[PDB]
Amino acid sequence: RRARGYAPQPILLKKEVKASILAVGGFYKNTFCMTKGHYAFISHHIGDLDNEKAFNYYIEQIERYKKLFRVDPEVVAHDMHKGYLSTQYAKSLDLPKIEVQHHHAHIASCMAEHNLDEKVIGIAYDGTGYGTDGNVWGAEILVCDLKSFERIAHLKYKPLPGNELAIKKIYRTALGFIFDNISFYKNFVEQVDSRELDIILKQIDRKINTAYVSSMGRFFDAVAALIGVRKEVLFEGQAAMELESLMAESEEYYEYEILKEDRYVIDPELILRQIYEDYMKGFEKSYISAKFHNTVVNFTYDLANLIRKETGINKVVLSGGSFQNRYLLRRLIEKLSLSGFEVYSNSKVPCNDGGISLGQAVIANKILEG
Amino acid sequence: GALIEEVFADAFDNEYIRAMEDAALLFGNITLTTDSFTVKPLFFPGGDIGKLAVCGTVNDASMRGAKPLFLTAAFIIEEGFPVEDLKKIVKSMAEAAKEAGVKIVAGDTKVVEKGSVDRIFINTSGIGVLYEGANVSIKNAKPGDIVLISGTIGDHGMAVMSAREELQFDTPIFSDVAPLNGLIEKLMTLGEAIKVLRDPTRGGVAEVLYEISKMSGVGIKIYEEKLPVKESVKSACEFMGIDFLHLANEGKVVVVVERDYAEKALEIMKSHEYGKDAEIIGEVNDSKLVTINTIYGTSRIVDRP
Amino acid sequence: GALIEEVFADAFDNEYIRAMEDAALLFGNITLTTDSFTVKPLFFPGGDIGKLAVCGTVNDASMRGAKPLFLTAAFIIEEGFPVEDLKKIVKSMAEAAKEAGVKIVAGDTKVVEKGSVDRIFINTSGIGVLYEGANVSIKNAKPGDIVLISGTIGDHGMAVMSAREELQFDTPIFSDVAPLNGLIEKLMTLGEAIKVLRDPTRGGVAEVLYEISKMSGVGIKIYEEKLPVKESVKSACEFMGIDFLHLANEGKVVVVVERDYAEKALEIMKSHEYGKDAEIIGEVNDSKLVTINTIYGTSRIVDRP
Ligand SMILES: [Fe+3]
Ligand SMILES: [Mg+2]
Ligand SMILES: [Mg+2]
Repeated sequence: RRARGYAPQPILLKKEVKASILAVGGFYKNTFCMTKGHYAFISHHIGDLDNEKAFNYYIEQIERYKKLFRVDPEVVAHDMHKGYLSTQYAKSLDLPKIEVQHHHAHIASCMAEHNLDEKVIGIAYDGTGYGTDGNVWGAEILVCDLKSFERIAHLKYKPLPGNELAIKKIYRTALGFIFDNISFYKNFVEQVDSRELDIILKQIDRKINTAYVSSMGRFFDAVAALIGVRKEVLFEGQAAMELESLMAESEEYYEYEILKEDRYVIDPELILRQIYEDYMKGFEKSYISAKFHNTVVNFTYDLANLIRKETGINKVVLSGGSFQNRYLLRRLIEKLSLSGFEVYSNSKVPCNDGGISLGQAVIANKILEG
Repeated sequence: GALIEEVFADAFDNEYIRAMEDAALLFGNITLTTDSFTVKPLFFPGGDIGKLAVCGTVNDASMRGAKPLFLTAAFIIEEGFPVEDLKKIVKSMAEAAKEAGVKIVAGDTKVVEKGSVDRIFINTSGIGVLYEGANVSIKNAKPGDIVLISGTIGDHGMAVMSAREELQFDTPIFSDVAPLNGLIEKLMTLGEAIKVLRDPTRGGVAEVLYEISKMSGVGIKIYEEKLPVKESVKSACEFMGIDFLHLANEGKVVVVVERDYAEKALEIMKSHEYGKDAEIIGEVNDSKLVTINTIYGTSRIVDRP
Repeated sequence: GALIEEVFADAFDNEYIRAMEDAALLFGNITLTTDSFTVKPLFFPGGDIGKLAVCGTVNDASMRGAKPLFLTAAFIIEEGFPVEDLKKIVKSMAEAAKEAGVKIVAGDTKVVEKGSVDRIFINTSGIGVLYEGANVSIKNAKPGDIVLISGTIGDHGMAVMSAREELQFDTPIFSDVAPLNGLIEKLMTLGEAIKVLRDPTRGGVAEVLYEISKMSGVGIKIYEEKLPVKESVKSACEFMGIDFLHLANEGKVVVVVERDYAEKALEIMKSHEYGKDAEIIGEVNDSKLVTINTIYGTSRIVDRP
């Protein structure tokens, strides 16, 4: 969280700003960013933009940062998600608009930090972001520069029955992930209230309030639910952190499969089977967690190599809220580095949605000058 | 989805369209509205497409503070659609019109090839006569005005979804479909003090509040513990991750009134058969924001569907 | 066997419905109509579903001796219907309303699942205001009156037939889709001498004459040699053994007038862009029969579609 003692100090850019840009940020852990000269003026932490006091605070600070740095925006950059407050405020402004994909923004926020301006391998892992195909993204591998992106790899889409409800009641997230193979998870599904289950299975079947997700956050939630870490959370990512803490020291992993069609896809349910088999055998949560973390590290590593082979690209960007996971970041940087990759991640801004606006700014800037 | 109503706005750009009203106000005197009904199933707990076709239009024609009088009915029917099913739909229509004190004065009937329509679509248009001193519009709201709702929120949306997708709950949910012209008439005793009337149909109460917000240039704060909901709907939503504010209503009206007259407006709603559950749910502010206060005062912004 | 219109007439039974007019006359001076439009293909020589949806209702709203003013537009659209086709339809609607001097003031758009409707249907309703001494009704024909048609017979019917069924002809046939409120306005100069006005749509000229016969309680005699018809339509029908009297029109009106004013009515039409091919075609009989005379005086009954 970048705030007192760091802000309102800007991010230095190599090339000077073509035209003044206001990046509105996203939803969770919001910051905004104003460009002028060699500086991107990212705001201090504002918070989740979903309430009146947050929004007012957000407004006032945009105006305050304008006065303090003599910036006058010529174009707004917003997230593609149509439901963010940051997006609506960007809609209401009488300025031209540049929409930027969430995870593209993540990858670019790290690129800005290292003054990169070339096609790179962008690994963006988080909970949610609106994708260009209308579905929820969060487990993406992209080939992108600051101008556009190509989507090369993701996890197989799973239903998220009830949307925000499944993010609180993560056993619902587990249900969506295991949906088309229910009978295998008999012991877990039998402990779901019969009435609610029937509703959930119908929600999935008839697509009522159910988004299809490719998401590292949700993957972790499903593991946490299946292996009895937590049925319900009090905040998004609670199960994620707890799963990281209880983990034991191990090199073991699970068997995964990379299917190639239009793009590289991995079925998470195939990994959940083995996870559940381990849990039913009475294996320690700590051991399972360790193995699961290594599985993610290993399949991301293998995916990096394949993409490098077909494209020639040697630079890897690691961003998205998932990389707040210390093990996941450290281990992945090393595995990739020891294999010849030039690996970059966030340091001046967060890998979480706090970094979004910096990425939004530099993408919108490349768009304008290009 | 709603990229279509956009094309509608730009090519039929005039003074009436841009106002985005429940019904056009013509000759400074009569209202005009149309609406299509495509609901499945055709027959559901607490009503049918027939009752719905009449009630929805009767209601929209009333929404400028007007008495509905004359309707049209157009039918698009699939070849081989059971005539016995059609008699029943049409009977419900004639009974609804009878209740609302309204007549079907013109119509049309089209038969199309099998697989060209799914059973039957109905369109109804309606005209009504404005009351004396009635100035009701989606633009009329102002900071200080009070927001009220006619009754329980979400009944129809959940009822139809429950019947269609065969969703089993502890308590079955019945549609609220009803003609409100009568309640509107008794509400229009306070003419000029009544500022906005709108039925929270497709898009729910949330959308209505956002439509008042955009068009009056105001914000709206509502309060959770004041929102009237049927227990079975509260629960249905809790099981599905659904906000009851997003659900369709067909027997409710959202009303915006002058602070001083708010109390009297609630009382006359409570004395009518379709407003016994009515409540004061919030007020109009100058914040240009649509917010909800949960228990213990948390000012979350209301999510647009 | 669409005896759906019988079920309709039973349930919405009233003065307005029993009359079977092109439009209801309300308050004595305003008129109200509705029509659905389900034509395939959506784009055909000489027009499209959009131009049709406007013109047809503009026409229906004038048939009572009225200036049409306001229209509603309801769209029922299939999931994934190409948006560029929609922009073309809407544009055609805008252009027709502009030419007719009419405004679309209210509407609706509904999107249904893929396969729940073949591409797109449109419903339009219309409001018009009666001219000073207008008294036009299908009940107004008396024996001695003259029957006129505003132009050639069977254009639209044969045009969509040709396009829909891929029938190649020696001459391409174009639809006659047009708003006739301008032509009707010039006819309504004749006031009460104009007795009946109806556009021969579904069922063609034949059906109109029978409707005039039924409701006025009279007969009608028409003359083969006096019937206007484009050669392309004539031989297209002659090749398939069709009577152009049964094919639909969308830019024509059948007019009944007082005997002394028939010459004036013809010249009023002939001096209008949509009335160049107008002809006196027959006479209202004492007989309750619809008959056609060939060359030399060979009478036969007109068969019903
Ligand atoms: Fe994110
Ligand atoms: Mg309405
Ligand atoms: Mg007609």
